[PDB]
Amino acid sequence: GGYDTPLGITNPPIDELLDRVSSKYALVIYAAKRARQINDYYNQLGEGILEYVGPLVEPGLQEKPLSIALREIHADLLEHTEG
Amino acid sequence: NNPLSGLTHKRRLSALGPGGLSRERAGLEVRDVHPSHYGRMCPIETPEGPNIGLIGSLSVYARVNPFGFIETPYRKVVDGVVSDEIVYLTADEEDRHVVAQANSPIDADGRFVEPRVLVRRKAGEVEYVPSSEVDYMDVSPRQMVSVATAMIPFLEHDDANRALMGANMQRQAVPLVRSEAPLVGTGMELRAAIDAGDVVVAEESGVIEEVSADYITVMHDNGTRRTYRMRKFARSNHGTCANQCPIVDAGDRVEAGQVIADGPCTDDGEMALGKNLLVAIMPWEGHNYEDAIILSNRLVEEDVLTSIHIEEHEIDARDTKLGAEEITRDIPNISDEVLADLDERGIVRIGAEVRDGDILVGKVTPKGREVRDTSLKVPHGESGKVIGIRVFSREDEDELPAGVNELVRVYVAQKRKISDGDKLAGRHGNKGVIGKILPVEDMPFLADGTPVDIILNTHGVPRRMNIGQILETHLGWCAHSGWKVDAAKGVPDWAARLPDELLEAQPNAIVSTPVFDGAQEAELQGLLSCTLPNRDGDVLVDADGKAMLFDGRSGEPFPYPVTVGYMYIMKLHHLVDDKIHARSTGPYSMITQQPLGGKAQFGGQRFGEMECWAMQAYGAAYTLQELLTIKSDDTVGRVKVYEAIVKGENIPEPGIPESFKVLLKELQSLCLNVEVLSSDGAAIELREGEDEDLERAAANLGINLSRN
Amino acid sequence: WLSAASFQETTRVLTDAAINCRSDKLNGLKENVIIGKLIPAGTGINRYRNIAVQPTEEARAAA
Amino acid sequence: NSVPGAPNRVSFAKLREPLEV
Amino acid sequence: MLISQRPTLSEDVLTDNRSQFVIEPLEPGFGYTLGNSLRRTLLSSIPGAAVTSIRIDGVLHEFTTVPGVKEDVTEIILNLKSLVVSSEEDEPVTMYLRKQGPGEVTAGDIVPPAGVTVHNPGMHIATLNDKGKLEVELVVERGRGYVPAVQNRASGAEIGRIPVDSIYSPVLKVTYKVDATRVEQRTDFDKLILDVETKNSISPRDALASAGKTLVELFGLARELN
Amino acid sequence: MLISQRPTLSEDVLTDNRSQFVIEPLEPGFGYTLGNSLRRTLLSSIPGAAVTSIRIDGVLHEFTTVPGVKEDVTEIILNLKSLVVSSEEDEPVTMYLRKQGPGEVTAGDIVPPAGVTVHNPGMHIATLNDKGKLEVELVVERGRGYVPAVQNRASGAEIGRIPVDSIYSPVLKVTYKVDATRVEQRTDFDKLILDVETKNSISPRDALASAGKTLVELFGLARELNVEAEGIEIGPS
Amino acid sequence: QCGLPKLMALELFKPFVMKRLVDLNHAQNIKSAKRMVERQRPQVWDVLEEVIAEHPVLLNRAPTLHRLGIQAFEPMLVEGKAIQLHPLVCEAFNADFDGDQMAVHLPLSAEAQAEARILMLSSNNILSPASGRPLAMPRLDMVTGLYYLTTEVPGDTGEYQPASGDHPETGVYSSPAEAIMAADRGVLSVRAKIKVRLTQLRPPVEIEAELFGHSGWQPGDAWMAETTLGRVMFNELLPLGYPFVNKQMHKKVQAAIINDLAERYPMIVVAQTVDKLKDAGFYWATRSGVTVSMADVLVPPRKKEILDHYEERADKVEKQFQRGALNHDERNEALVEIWKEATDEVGQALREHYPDDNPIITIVDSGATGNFTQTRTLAGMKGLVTNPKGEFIPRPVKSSFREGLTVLEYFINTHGARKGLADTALRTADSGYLTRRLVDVSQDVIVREHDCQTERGIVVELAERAPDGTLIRDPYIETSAYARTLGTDAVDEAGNVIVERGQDLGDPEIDALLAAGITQVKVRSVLTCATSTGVCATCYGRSMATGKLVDIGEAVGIVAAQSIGEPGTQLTMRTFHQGGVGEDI
RNA sequence: CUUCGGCAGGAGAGGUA
Ligand SMILES: Nc1nc2c(ncn2[C@@H]2O[C@H](COP(=O)(O)CP(=O)(O)OP(=O)(O)O)[C@@H](O)[C@H]2O)c(=O)[nH]1
Ligand SMILES: [Mg+2]
Ligand SMILES: [Mg+2]
Ligand SMILES: [Zn+2]
Repeated sequence: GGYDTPLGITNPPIDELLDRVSSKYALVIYAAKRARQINDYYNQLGEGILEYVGPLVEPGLQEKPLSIALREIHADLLEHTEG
Repeated sequence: NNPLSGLTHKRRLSALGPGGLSRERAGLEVRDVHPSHYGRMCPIETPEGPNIGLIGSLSVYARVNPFGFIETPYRKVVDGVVSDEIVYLTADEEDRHVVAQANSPIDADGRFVEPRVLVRRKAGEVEYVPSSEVDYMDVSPRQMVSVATAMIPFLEHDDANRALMGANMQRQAVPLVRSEAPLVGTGMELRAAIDAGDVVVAEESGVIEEVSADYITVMHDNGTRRTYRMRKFARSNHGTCANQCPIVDAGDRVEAGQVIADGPCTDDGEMALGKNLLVAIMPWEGHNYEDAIILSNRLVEEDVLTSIHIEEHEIDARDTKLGAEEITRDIPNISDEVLADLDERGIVRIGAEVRDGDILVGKVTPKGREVRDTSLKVPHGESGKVIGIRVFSREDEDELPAGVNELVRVYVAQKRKISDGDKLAGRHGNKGVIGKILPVEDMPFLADGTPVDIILNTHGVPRRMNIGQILETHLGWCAHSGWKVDAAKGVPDWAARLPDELLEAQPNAIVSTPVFDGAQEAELQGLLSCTLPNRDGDVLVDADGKAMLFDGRSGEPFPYPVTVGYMYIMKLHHLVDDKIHARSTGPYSMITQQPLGGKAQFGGQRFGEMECWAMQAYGAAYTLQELLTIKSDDTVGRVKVYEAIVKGENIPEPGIPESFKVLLKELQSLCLNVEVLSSDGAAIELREGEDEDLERAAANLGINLSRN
Repeated sequence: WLSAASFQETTRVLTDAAINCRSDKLNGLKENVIIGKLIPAGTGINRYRNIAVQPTEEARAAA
Repeated sequence: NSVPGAPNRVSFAKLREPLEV
Repeated sequence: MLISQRPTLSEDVLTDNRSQFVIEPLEPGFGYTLGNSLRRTLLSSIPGAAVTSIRIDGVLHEFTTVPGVKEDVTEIILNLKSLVVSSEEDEPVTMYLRKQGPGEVTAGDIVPPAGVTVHNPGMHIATLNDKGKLEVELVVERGRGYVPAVQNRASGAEIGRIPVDSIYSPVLKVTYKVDATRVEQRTDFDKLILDVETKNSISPRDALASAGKTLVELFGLARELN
Repeated sequence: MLISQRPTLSEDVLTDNRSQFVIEPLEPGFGYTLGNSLRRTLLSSIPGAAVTSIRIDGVLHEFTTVPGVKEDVTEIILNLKSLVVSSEEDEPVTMYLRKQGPGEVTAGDIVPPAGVTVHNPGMHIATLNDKGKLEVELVVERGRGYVPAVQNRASGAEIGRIPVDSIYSPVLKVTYKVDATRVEQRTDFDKLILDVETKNSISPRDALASAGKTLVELFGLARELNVEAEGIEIGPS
Repeated sequence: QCGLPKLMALELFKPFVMKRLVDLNHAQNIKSAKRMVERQRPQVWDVLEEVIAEHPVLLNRAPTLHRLGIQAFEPMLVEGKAIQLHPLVCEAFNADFDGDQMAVHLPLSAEAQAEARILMLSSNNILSPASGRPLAMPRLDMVTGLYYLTTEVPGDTGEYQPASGDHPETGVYSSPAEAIMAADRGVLSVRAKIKVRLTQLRPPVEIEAELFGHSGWQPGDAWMAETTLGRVMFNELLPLGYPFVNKQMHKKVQAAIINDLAERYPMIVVAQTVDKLKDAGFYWATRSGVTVSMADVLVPPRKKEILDHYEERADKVEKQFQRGALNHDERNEALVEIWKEATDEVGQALREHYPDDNPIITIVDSGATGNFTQTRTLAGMKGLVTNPKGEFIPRPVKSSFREGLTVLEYFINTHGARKGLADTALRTADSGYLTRRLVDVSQDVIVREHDCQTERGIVVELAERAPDGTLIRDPYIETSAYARTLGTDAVDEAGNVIVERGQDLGDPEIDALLAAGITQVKVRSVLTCATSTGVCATCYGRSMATGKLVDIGEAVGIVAAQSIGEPGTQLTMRTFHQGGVGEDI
């Protein structure tokens, strides 16, 4: 696009994230649920294997689950069924 | 806070009390200015909160009748010649005559120069009458202002709200360590310090015998000796420092009424609440945006704006049913690296540096050798030097209270410097918060290399209508530099009305501009153009009051001249060290289980109704739920949230608040049958629930602290 | 009656509700704020709250 | 004036005061 | 055309603490940047010496008074911030002052140690009576800039030590002026006239060599690209 | 003394004639004492060469058209003031431009006398369309900086020489920005980001190595006074 | 971004810091880490910088009059005990730096963090949710800088001289870099008319159509422009594909540019552009040269003649009264008008004398701050003052604040300062009680559907015919017809349909309707919605803050109430610089 | 695995935005 590189919270751009959902209220729950799944996987690693998988995208040095979830959404690696 | 605030607390008239008005009953006609207030109550000095118009100050010349009515003096003019007999008149008698003005053209013999004069009639109307029926005359201008308002130079050039704010802000200035006197002022700072009472005044004439920093001895003319003691580093009601310093030598001769020792905000007998700083009026890179101020680093290196602040701490030993308490250094089983500053009796030693969480007085109370530990520790955020200790003991014949055996008071002093967030002000309604402190080498400097001290923005001057500050800046530059008007051929037309001894001045002179009779703009414009040069033969400020500046970061000169001068700046008692607060978890209330309120105890910030409206309009339903239940009242979810954060797991679901249950209990207690139903009736019990609430962490969530 | 009692004139509203034996359905913003539920607006409505998210088949296979 | 040891502060005033504060 | 005349420095002494330096011919536009580089290096990064702490006899803190002295310990601390000292060592060095009896305590009573000189010989510390004694011990160090006071608990010291602030800069005022010969034929040049003033601790010429060295050491991180 | 933290240089090639250097960590304040000095000693110090005067045959009084070409005289001067020339002589050289017949006159057809080199040989100058001619004579001096047009010295000795402005510097645009870094717990250090754009005749990195030599030889005059007077030292690499 | 002190950050982030400390083997158990953090050990400060990274915080200032009183930022650690706040967010908060304080809150769970980062971020909320006008835009100093930069002064240094004979053009330049190199040497000014050859800037519509016509691929296409250097510098701060402006940047021009950018470009572009504009304006404000002195406040040249003429015209009315013919109230009503005339003659003398480059005139004329009433009060004559009731005192004040008021003139002027400070403290209750009632009446209105499929609607005006033959646009059409869904096809002269049912009425649609000739159209309103509970998203229409259709689940009643109650409470507190002339809030 | 033992309501006055 016609913008410089984003930094910090503003990455990834929200106008590109909003073309994959129907509203601004669906993205919040999307990202929150994915983040909870990632955290469950991280905390249940050495014990019994759970169905939850993640992260799909390679993680950074110390990245919070929400940033990983947003990067997964931006790369079109998840699917959601709004109820 | 300072001598002026104490002197203004008295001479103050209150419209409230047992027999007066109220703060919501009072309407809009009693909080207004009446034409009969002239010379009795000042129309400017008043609070600006919900007390506006209900509190006032007595005027300078007014006194009180035996019956209780206020009087003001007038000068009698009979048959067109103004006499010197003074008559005190009340409003009832005043509204029957015609009273002239103080600035009438007297012809040096009592006769009015102009037949028609300006007078005040009965209904507060002003009309022109011939000089045949005028019978009274004002004794002076400034008769209608109070003592705090009469210390603002160029008052007639300021609007009413800015003058009100400046007069009220002059009483919040803190006492500085040096307190130099203003370069340009009014004539009221001398008599406002003697009458305040914070300076030492000689009572009889005599010859001084010996002088020290603790006392002065004066030998009278009849052989009697009188010695005066000085207060050194005494704490005030508001926490400031009160000091007195002798200003006389060992052979000087004094007279009755001469000032002998100084005070908190006094310099050589005159009231001094601030410092003179070199001012540049210009925008600078956005650091003085919206009333912010840029400061120099020299004002920190040389302790220009520094203040001492003292704090007092007390403890008591009371009789307990299970045995009395005592003060000793026998704290049950505690490391010996924390009991190194305590003396034999168990009190800190003088000269020791204390931080936050340090023992001041060691005390132990019999619990349920029953020895608990309750000691005086330094409150959070505080630090200083112990400067004094006072001990009162029952046994040693002391009129102590009932059930007390010992009281100790410890005093801690600190030296606070100027920093970001502190509040500064002038006398004309200027106010702002320090935005940046700049190094000396990157501030604008004059042609000879003199950096400025403070930069002020030009966008806040014209829309607020306080232009007396620029006039004070011009006159301050003229007074600091010195002047001499060239009168080789006669006297210039603009200096015709100037007195003598005002045609020639030396550097660092002190001048006085009265409140309504002072320096007109013509004389200022004339004086700005005859100014002595600096050490070299150069004139830095031209006839318009503007100077050429260099830029301290790049080096290129600024393309246009800038207004430079000297201004009087005061430090206000609104400091950022006493305003910062934060909390994660602490004490809770007893009826409702919400966090406490205040900064003295760890207290939370109220999330009121309007913030709930904002968060509902945003659409954020999880943030609001978490704010209102987990962080405030969910007694069971608080510890679970703490443990989940600490162990790194997910935040659990909220439960129920306690205020709802308290409301239900009260509604039941009002003989009302309230019940919570389900999808098929079957009222829910709402009764706690057998919980395995065993502490598998053991680390007081916050309600307390931590000891080993 | 909860919203009306928390607005104004608590005593009169409570008296009338007690005499008339009123019942509250708890379907408003103020009641859901008071008792501790999600307000029925924004991200707290049924369409957005009950949403399921899982990775696509290709992403699961690749990683 | 009227104070035995007051510092010298020159004034710009043009009128005279018949009364003392 | 390419000129082939490089600049040259020349000092024109005017006093003992003041001097003037003329750097010419400079290129059109390079008169204010060299003046401001030298003014920003001179007024910040020149090493010196200063007093870092004192210890009076019967005094434990600064908020007290001495018997016989007409000043408190805070006015003595504010009158001992105008002492010009020079050192030639890299270690704390202790000096002493011992005065008694009716007199005025000046800065020429401090007996300087071995390798410490006191320049200001007629200052004013305090004034005593006929029942007053003053014993002081000062510590002189070396450094750069302005370092605030160092608390006693950061050095494991006693109770009588009063830590004072230390301003190590030996320079007072610096200014510059740049004329310009902008004529036709486009044969222009500049001329910088710098003016340095010091504080008797150093000379106006031994400070410009320190600044030149700092700037010939910092501007050499580019030359290494060849 | 010792700086306690030695500064380092970097480079982040953006294109082939535009780079971005970074110097960090610079001691508090020393980010504003090096940026404008590098900028000015980069945009007014490197020696180069440029066209200083032109002579078009046929234009003597009215300076607004050239019989044959489709452009004006302003656009020819503006197209010849953007030539990247490099000389190795020391006296005004004279070249020529000669083209005939309908054809686009590029910068390759400029026959440079032994000494000068044309670096951009595909640059447009004009397009003839009416079987015309373009005899152009040029003078290529050498120097440093930007020099406005030199008003005719031997005024009446020139019948049709149009003076032009001369861009001698091999650098076209420089900007600088001072940010803030952090070492230990002192949030007070500096960061100098430079941005140098040059012509296709020198590299962006030979300028930050040709401007750093002329400053070490200008701040070395102050050192000669007392070569034993102490300062701040950094060390080796 | 915001700036957070270290002590506040350490106190707020205690559990996370303790968790990371125990994880990194810096402590043995939780209690040891708690003690270590409580005593502020040196090893604490290493982990704070990585536990506060990308964790938003909420900032709030009281009173919270509308929705943008709470915003979310990304914290950074600073030295000191004060919070640093961006200059551009001081309009929503209504914050100034003279003693204000703000509160800080920390989201904990994942849903709260997602809401704070997506819904409440400060970079996503630029437009006002009541009218759509921008809120994060340059003001005060930045407006002065941008107004100074983009200004053309005749006869400046290095102007383009269209001469002949000897020197061809004398002022034409080959690129912006050459112009900058010329300006540095001192041969050109940034406010002089020149001609530059621009390459990477879009031409205006007419010039583009005239030269290129088909498509202006600007990356390498050259064109000649006659402008100043300041205008090129300003246009280099806008997006790449934005045409050249070539105007003088008054406040309204900047507002129009920002509105167009917001309506045609993504939000990240606008958020990145406003920062560049702020930086440039701040840089040029200091070099504009605006300062206040006593030789800058010029006085009206002939003011004694004017006030002597009106005084001799008032002596007539005086004598007339005295003798006897005029009733008292009619003498007061004559005098009031004589003095309301004399204040207008001094007002018009002052606008004539003052030059057009005086800092005082420049600050007000550029749209930065202030009115001309204050300028006339400062340098001309204040005028008539009101009494404690509300009437006019027949005695005016003839002196300005530059010469200085007299003692009676100053006494009779303190009546207007009490009424204006006793309003802020007393009549704000009348606005906050109305706001509370408005909020409580309308709280069950929520968008619940997408389309109720109704045919009812209301009819709007949309201009009126004139007897001359032209069409006059309705005075207030931006608050009655813009951003509304059309309800019935707008057929023209029984023929082609200009707009079909369902279109949102924007600017092109309004222009097309006006050109075709349609006067009255019917739209879809909230008062005719057919849905049972709440409202639907088509009848409501467009969202003012977003720019698209309102979303399902939006609380519109709260927004309405806040938008009706904020203006009256704010205007109630600003009732001293209102300008008189009539009544007030 | 740590035995007992250790807290926080009202009223009035003055200020800041
Ligand atoms: N709800 C209340 N807010 C108050 C009150 N007093 C002050 N304030 C707040 O302080 C603010 C006053 O700010 P200002 O008077 O400076 C308004 P503004 O800056 O736009 O005008 P200028 O002073 O000319 O710059 C006001 O808007 C409130 O936000 C009060 O009594 N009640
Ligand atoms: Mg404001
Ligand atoms: Mg404010
Ligand atoms: Zn509908």
